[PDB]
Amino acid sequence: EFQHFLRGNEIVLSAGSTPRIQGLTVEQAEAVVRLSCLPAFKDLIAKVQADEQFGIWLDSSSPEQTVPYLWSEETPATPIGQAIHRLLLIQAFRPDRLLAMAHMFVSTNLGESFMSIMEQPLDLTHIVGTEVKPNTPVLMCSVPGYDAS
Amino acid sequence: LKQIREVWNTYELDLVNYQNKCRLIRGWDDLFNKVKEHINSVSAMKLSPYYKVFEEDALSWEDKLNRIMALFDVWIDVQRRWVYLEGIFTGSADIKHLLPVETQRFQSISTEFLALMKKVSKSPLVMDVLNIQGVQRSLERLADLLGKIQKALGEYLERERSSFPRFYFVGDEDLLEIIGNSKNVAKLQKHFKKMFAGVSSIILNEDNSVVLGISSREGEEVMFKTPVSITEHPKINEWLTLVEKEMRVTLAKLLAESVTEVEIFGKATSIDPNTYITWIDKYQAQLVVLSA
Amino acid sequence: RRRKLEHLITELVHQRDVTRSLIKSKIDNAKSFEWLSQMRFYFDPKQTDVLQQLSIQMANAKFNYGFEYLGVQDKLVQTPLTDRCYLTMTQALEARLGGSPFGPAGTGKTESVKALGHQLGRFVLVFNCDETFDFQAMGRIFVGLCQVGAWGCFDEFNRLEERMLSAVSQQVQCIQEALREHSNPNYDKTSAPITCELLNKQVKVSPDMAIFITMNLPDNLKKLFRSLAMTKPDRQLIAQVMLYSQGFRTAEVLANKIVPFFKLCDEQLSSQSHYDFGLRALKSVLVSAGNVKRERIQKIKREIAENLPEQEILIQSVCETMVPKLVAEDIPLLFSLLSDVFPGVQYHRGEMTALREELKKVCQEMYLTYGDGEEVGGMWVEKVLQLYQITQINHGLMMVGPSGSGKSMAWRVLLKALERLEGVEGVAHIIDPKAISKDHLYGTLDPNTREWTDGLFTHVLRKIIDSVRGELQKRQWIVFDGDVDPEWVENLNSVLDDNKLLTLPNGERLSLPPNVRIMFEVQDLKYATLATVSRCGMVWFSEDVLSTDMIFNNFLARLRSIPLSPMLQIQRDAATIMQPYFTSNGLVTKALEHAFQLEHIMDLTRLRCLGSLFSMLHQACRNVAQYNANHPDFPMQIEQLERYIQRYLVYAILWSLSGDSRLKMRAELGEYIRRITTVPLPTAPNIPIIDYEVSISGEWSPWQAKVPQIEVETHKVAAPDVVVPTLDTVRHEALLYTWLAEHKPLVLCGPPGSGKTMTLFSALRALPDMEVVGLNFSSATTPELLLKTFDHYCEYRRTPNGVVLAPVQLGKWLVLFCDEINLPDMDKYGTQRVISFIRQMVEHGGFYRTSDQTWVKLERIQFVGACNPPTDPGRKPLSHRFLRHVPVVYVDYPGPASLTQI
Amino acid sequence: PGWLMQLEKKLHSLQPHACFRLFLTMEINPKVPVNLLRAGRIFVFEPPPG
Amino acid sequence: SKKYEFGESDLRSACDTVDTWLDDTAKGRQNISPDKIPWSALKTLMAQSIYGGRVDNEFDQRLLNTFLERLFTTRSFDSEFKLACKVDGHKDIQMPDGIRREEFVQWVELLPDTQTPSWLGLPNNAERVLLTTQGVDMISKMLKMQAWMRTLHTTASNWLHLIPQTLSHLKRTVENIKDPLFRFFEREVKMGAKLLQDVRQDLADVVQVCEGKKKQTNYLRTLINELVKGILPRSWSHYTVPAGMTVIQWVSDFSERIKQLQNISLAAASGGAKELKNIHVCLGGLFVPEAYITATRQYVAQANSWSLEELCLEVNVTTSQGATLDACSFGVTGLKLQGATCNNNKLSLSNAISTALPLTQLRWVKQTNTEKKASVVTLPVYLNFTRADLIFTVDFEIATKEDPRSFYERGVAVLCT
Amino acid sequence: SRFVAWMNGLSVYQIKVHRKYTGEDFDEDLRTVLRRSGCKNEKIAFIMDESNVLDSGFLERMNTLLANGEVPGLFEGDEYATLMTQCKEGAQKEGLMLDSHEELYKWFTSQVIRNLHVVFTMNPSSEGLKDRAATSPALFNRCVLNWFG
Ligand SMILES: Nc1ncnc2c1ncn2[C@@H]1O[C@H](COP(=O)(O)OP(=O)(O)OP(=O)(O)O)[C@@H](O)[C@H]1O
Ligand SMILES: Nc1ncnc2c1ncn2[C@@H]1O[C@H](COP(=O)(O)OP(=O)(O)O)[C@@H](O)[C@H]1O
Ligand SMILES: Nc1ncnc2c1ncn2[C@@H]1O[C@H](COP(=O)(O)OP(=O)(O)O)[C@@H](O)[C@H]1O
Repeated sequence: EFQHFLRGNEIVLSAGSTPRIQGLTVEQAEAVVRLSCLPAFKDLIAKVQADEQFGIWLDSSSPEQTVPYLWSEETPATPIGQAIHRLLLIQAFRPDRLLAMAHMFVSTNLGESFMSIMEQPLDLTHIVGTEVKPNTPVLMCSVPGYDAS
Repeated sequence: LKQIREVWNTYELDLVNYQNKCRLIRGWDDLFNKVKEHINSVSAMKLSPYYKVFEEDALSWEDKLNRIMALFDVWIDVQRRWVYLEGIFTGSADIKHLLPVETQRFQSISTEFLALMKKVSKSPLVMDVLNIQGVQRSLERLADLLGKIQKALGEYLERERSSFPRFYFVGDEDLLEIIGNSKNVAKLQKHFKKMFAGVSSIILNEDNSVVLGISSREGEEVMFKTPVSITEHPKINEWLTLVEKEMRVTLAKLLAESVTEVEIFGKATSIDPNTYITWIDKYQAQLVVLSA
Repeated sequence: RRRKLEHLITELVHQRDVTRSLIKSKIDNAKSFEWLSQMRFYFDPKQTDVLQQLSIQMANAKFNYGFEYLGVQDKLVQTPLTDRCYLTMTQALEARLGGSPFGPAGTGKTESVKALGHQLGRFVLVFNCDETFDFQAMGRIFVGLCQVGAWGCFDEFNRLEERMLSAVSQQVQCIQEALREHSNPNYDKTSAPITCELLNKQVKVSPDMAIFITMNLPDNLKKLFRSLAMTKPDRQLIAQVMLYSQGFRTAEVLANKIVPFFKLCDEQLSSQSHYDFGLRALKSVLVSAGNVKRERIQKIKREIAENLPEQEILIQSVCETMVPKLVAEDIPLLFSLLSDVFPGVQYHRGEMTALREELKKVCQEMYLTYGDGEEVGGMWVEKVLQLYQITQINHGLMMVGPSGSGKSMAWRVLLKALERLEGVEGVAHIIDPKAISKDHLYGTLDPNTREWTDGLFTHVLRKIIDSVRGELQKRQWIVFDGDVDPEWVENLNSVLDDNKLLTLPNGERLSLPPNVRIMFEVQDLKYATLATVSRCGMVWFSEDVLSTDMIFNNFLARLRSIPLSPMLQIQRDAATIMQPYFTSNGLVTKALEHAFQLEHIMDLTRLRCLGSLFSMLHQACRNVAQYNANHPDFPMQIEQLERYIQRYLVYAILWSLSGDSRLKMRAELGEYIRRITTVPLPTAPNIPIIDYEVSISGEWSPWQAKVPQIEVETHKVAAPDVVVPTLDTVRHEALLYTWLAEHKPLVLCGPPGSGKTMTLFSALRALPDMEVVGLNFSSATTPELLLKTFDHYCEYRRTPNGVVLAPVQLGKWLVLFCDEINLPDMDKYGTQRVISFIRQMVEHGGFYRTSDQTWVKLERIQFVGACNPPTDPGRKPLSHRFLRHVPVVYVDYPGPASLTQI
Repeated sequence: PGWLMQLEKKLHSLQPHACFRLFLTMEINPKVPVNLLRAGRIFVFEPPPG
Repeated sequence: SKKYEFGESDLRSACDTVDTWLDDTAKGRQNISPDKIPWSALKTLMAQSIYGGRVDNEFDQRLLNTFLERLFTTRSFDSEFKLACKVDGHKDIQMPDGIRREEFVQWVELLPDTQTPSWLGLPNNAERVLLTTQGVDMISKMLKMQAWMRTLHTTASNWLHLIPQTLSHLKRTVENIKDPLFRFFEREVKMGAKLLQDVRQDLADVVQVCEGKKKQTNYLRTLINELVKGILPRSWSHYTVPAGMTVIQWVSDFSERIKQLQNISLAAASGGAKELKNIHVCLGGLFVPEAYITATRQYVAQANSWSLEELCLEVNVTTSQGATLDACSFGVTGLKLQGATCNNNKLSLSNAISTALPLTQLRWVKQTNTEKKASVVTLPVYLNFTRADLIFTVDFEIATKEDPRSFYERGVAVLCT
Repeated sequence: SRFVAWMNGLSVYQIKVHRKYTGEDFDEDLRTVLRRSGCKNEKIAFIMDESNVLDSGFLERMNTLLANGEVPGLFEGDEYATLMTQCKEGAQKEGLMLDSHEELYKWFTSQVIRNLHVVFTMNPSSEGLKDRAATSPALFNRCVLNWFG
């Protein structure tokens, strides 16, 4: 699954990119053809032929909170398998939401508090008081056009 | 350790003739690399505990090699600075009148250095430069005197450059030629192209004592309304400042006259081609375009 | 007055455009920004101060016109890009900032900055940066800028080395930071002058100065410089204004037709290093067209008649500048583009019939071929005329072309013809760089003496300048017959350009008189800074300019004359027989064309095989004359001579064209000759013609008849023992005898251990008056080795009529057997010093002494070398300019039969 | 960058005081020596979007 | 189009300019006028000196001029003024009334926390493509944070098979040199054949060295190092390429270009002077696309007696493949409109990106030297999805509903790939 | 090599090279070995390693020496006079007559040919072997290559 996630979706093929659903475009169809080679699905065209609600899911504003079970394999009762399958599916359809879905795959793998610290602005009064040795200089890099002094 | 003894009795100073009937030392690689190799070798030999065959044979020569180094590292510097200062002081025949105290100081230094040169050339040998009593101390004295006179020359050059700052654009030898070779004006004109923009010459008088105007590289000329007089303004930088000031004022007056003439063309329904051509031929190009 | 009129036209066109376009758009208020945005001048003739009379305003910034005398500087066409550049630069200046235009090179950033500085009357200095930058001078030049009140500038600041870039950036940051303080609201009045730290001192900064940095910038200056994008100038408007200033009517149409034309010549034509289609070239073309139009007007008026075809003048000016630079295959492309943009106008050309007659008379006595139109030699004569045209324009023309093209003979014939016509003597000094160290080319100062010892170039230039014999009665032509690279050409820059002066490290200036041309005879042009190739025009020679038919005609003409009386008679009787084979068809040229598709080591050149063929034909002529001298009664009969020469020609063509390939290619060429020839051939089932010799009386005697099976003495079975005869040995014996009789250089290329050295030495036993000097070439080998060899074996330096180098022994010829002649290391400029040295002293028959700067001539020296196949590791290919003279021999490993016999 | 290298190589000398901290305002560019970057703690400040 | 730098220095310069010009015009210390403000001075100075200084291409200057003209008019002093014409179509952003900085600051602090690219005038779906690019970049980083003879050999053989064999570099003639299209296509085919031969030889050497049959040289060593890292070799890029491209994408694009050149060579062999015009070439598969435009112009000028510079381009987006192909019409395919759609020949703003244009027809009409109506727009034709190289500019009519400034500030363009 | 050289009656010579060796030091060592070989009729086994190689000048001198005996340009004028003195002393030691400079030089070259053997020791084959062959082919022609596995 990870191998397909990183580079396995960048393979090349001959044909099979026929459009089936008017809402499903040619690039999405060709991504489906790539994803079909993974035995974790073993069929994707048949699944999208039925369940016309999928088309509506293809136009949702946040189509990663809810995702239909297009994979038709043994039940991924463990949340990690469901999350990774859904992440691969999100890479297939609507890659823009991928990052958001990425967060979910982190959260369900590390709790819904892992990246919440970065969202809150930092307070150095604790970092420099204890975590910084007096011999270690604290560098404060700033993006050009901004000052952190 | 013997080979050192046989070889050190064979080096001369490898002298060359000079333009002003002198002698100079050119061999420095053989008189530095070989000597430092020898001193390293004798140090390695003597610091070795087995000196039963040279119990007192290396301390007798390590001091000699140290004296060779101490004399020659200053001798080379003295030679280079003296030849450079001789080239400076025997160029334009006016530095004898500009800073005469430096001229006489360098005369005395050159006299002493030529006495030393004759002394070494009479008996050329790498040991016959050690028997001269006070050769070392006189050498540092000559080095200090040459350094002081070179520093004084640099300070004088900076002082001259501070007035009429256009001298900052020219080099050092060019500036020396400018300040020195000033009695006659036939070599200053090759540096005017780097002190001004387009001023490639100066219109001298018949006896090159009064500056009447400026000439361009192609041949355009502007004639000063009040000529600059060198016969009444010596000290070249001063009359150069006068020339540039007269250039500014003459350009201003010519521009005023030209624009006054052009005001006729500006408000004329017709125009005579001959009059326009005469006006074009009268004034300079930049003045003409500015008038338009 | 012409330049003044041009400046007035350039200014008034912009004035009219501004007045009618940007002022007539319903504008009536003098304070409107549509008027306040232009460059306004206000003159007050009552202000006493000189620097307070003329006030120049751009948008809201007031500048006092510094009354610097700029002379006559060329103005710039005020394009809208130039207008916005002026506005941005003045806005930066008013905010006490610096202007930093950027963009691709060639859009006129430096020129725009300089023009703006001149418009306000400010002495501006441009620093080229790049390589000629003077890092030492900046310390005082910046102080001069600060105190004098000058303008200053920079050119391609990013092209500066990082450490000098950082130092200059710090200095300019300090200067600009000090300049920023003049606009302080609290410090509006300057009670204390602003001071800056440049040379560890307080330097007063005049408010009127500036700094401009034109790039193609460091973080220090990012908050101090107003950037500006100048990516493309308005070429159409510039061309239209320049053509209008030249008097051309319908100038807009001509500009609209010519700007796209130059936008095509860099897209359709094959890219070349010397191809320049920038705005500078366009301006040069326009001024040349104006001069041509005025010349036409003067010629017509000498029988205001302003009805000339201006498109014809424009295309003539374009052609007269672009045709010589073409590569002889883009000429149809150039004319197709011209017919595309100019629909129905043809390029007419001058004739110069007097020069045509002079060239014909000179070529008739030099055994060359002359042609006026499409006949043989027409292109070569056209190239010579183009060279003459470039001679009168520039002084640093550099003829370029692949080896074998007739460029050396071109300028030799031109010099002779000009001497005959103009009546002034012609002298040419063929100086060859990269064979002499650059230190001994320009000269050197010994630091312990300050003595100036001039090098070869400085010596000959000083001899020209000093009127010892003649400085203006002759025409000195310093020709640099050798490939170029930016190591010595950098010192020649100040001579090629308009300065026409050479500076010396000892502080001396040498101005060459207006009768000296600095010509280059190169073949690659691939290692040269654009500054060198841009400071001087050039004419491009090509391989097809010199056809093979002219080579054959020259060979036959030099055979019917120049005795190798009875010798010349036998040469003529043989030339008559060989004439039907040099008819641009038939035998020789068909085989020459067919031999260019065969696998040849040391890739073939048309002038190498032909030279070998001519040498061996000369050997045949002297052989048949030797036979005639052998029998006093019954001299050599013409009938037998015919059939002797007819077969010796085939023997020579086989051993010259296929003399550097394996037996397969030799057999293939033999079969091709069998298929195309008409002369009698040996009657053998499968034995190749390579295994036969054209014996005297005209028979194909098999080489096997000269293989004496001998038994060597028992005690000597070693290498010093003479060779045991075999086919290859006894064949290479005759071949090397043929090539050594005429004192021709030789190269034996073959795998190691094949027997090249042994075969050469065995051949050298037959010759009884040839001494051998064996040199072992290797990496890091330089022409000094040959100099030491000459000092060891050629002590004579007598001067009867010039320095002549001769061997110590009388009546003997030395052969310098340079083993592994292609082994010497090739430097990073694609050349070998020793190869160029041994090429100059073979082609020109001498060289230059580095000590006394004199032309020493060879007397009895000859060159033979050994090699390995160039594909062998550690071996590098030889230059074509050197390979052209040396015929190479491929000595392969002896076959099983040869090994058994040996 | 050279003076920054000098500072970082000086910092290897022990500074006995415990309350002494050295804050270095920094620009995100590769010209900074890697030695200081590895030696000291790093913080990155960005302008919030919108 | 470029990642410019619009740091604080430009804002300081703009503030200084505003201060200077407002003080110069408004000598009166109190309210001066809604109309006497030197709007033209401010607009020109921002557009040409301080903000437009860093702008290289013409279209970014056009966008900056559009923004400055929309924002810096006297209408901004009116009580009602839309800073953003349409956020969600019906949602507008009103100009906050006030004469002192406190109310403006209060307005800024009371801005809704929701923010969409429509506030910037961009299409509302720009966030989508931005997020897609960010996700692809994240995948690339993770891949970069993740013997090999066997791994490289299989993919090298796959690339060798995928790339077509050597093309027929045989376009030779004697009476078709006068045809500019033949010249351009001949040089294109020659360059393609040379590059294909070099790539094929290098790939075969890589295949054989991955099998351990020959000792790698320095050039082969660095080529293999480039290949294993997934970075396109430097020695292969002889034509314009998007900045950053994996070797797989480059290999596929090169295979497509070689296929197109093979078809062109076959058509030339069939004809030679009459079929080169009738061919339907895609501008993305050519090493020098603008050279094709120049050659087409040359051929059109050669057919008649007109000069090359008297012709103007005209674009017809013919539906499907009409195959009209007039004497001056030329067929180019693969062009994609960005953020706009064309019905017959008129543009219309769209919320869906990358609309495909089938069989664009380029005609060279002898221009009448007249000013076109103020109802057309000039669209750039870039080469890559990264708009960093201009080929030419088309002139397209628009539906009467929209205005050209919306097209300018929305960022519509034509892409060849 | 040392064992067989001693057992053959050959004085082993070696170069103790440090990082401060230059071309001139190697020229002096070659002058010493040639004086020991030509003059005094002493056979020498000049053995050196690839580690005893630092500059291409070493291999250039080896190329000039291994082939055709004498090294051209190795001796300057003073060195020429000195070598002539030692070689004439050796010639009168053997008994040959003193006629001219040339025949003393040729006797010296013949003695060097007969009484000198150069041994190189190198690490197994790499691109270094190709480079060494390129800079000097003598060690592939004059020197017999004996692999020592
Ligand atoms: N009409 C002709 N004009 C010029 N050369 C001719 C003509 N006919 C025959 N030749 C021969 O062509 C050759 C011209 O060689 P040239 O010296 O001009 O070439 P180059 O390119 O300057 O030389 P190199 O290859 O050594 O650099 C000569 O061998 C000359 O005899
Ligand atoms: N506005 C203009 N008017 C006239 N000539 C121009 C103009 N702009 C550029 N040029 C010409 O372009 C040539 C090259 O400009 P150059 O100084 O090399 O610019 P850069 O140094 O930025 O490449 C100059 O010789 C100049 O004559
Ligand atoms: N009669 C002969 N014919 C051909 N080859 C021979 C003959 N006699 C000896 N040889 C071989 O030719 C070789 C020539 O050696 P050498 O001249 O050093 O080779 P090269 O100069 O070709 O590199 C000898 O090693 C010897 O084995």
